[PDB]
Amino acid sequence: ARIIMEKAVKVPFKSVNELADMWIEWAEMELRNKNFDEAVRIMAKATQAPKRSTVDYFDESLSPQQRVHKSWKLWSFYVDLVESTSSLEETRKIYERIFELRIATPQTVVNYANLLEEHHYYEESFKIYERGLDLFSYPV
Amino acid sequence: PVLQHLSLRNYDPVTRGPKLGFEAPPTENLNTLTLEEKAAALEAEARRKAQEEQEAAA
Amino acid sequence: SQRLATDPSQLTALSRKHAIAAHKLLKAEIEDAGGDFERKRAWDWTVEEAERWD
Repeated sequence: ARIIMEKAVKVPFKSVNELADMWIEWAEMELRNKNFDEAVRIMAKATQAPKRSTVDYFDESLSPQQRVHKSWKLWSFYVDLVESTSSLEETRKIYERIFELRIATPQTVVNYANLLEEHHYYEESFKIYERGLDLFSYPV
Repeated sequence: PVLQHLSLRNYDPVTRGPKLGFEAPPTENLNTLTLEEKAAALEAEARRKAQEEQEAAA
Repeated sequence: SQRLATDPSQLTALSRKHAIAAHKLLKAEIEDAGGDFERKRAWDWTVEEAERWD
């Protein structure tokens, strides 16, 4: 099953959402196999790119594996997996990595503020609110 | 087991996708009055006070 | 016989027209309910779309 999942991940499908769903299914199978750390490692390896990756996911010129770091569904699944498995430091690192790709919506900023407030942090919630205000000024 | 280690704050467990604020805004989850909730009862209270003052003057 | 008489381009055009009609119906339902549809879209945009629209 792992070999088939790796072969499907190495298959350049047309839709990047299909590859994200395959990675999420592999992570769910690993989590059901008591390998949540391995699932988080596989999710991090799927969403692996440089520090300044700017490839557009909507551009139909690159492969779906290359245009997979800007997947909001895979990033949300990785954040949900790491929220109940790791501490607040890894959650902050995942939030910083999501903000580096500029794929975080206002709902993502609200979730980051709620996660900061749940960890007895009010200045960090104000910082996340300032980040949400600065990233999108007028309407959003 | 899959739906046991997730925060369920931004990912929909039924639709298997990201949550959207068009149908489930986060402002309904607040325990206090937001800015949309505020500045509406104060105007109603001011209007009621003005109506009471007008009735007392009449 | 029904599938061979319907080209994939025609199916894609019909799907796009249905999506446009569904978006128009959702906008009409949001406007008839007294809510602002632009804010409902504005809840969940990404950053890059926000600089693009600005």
